[PDB]
Amino acid sequence: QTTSHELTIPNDLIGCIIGRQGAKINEIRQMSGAQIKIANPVEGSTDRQVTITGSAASISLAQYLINVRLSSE
DNA sequence: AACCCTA
Ligand SMILES: Nc1ccnc(=O)[nH]1
Repeated sequence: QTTSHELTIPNDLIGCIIGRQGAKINEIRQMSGAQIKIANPVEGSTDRQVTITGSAASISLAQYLINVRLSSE
């Protein structure tokens, strides 16, 4: 199985997901095995597009890990 | 109050 899930995260919350030097998001990539793409900043947008791609288990785990981070902030 | 990776 290989599909993509799309979400949108406000600009002020994406730093918590990424972490300093991208350490947090890199960890989420490594643990989940999912391909994760956070869009470049868009000056006329309040949020960032995030795409999670991979197996059903990988996408689910990536989403779980993202929610853990969001639930702190 | 807001970490900037991968690609
Ligand atoms: N208020 C919100 C917090 C986290 N994620 C959202 O999409 N919205």
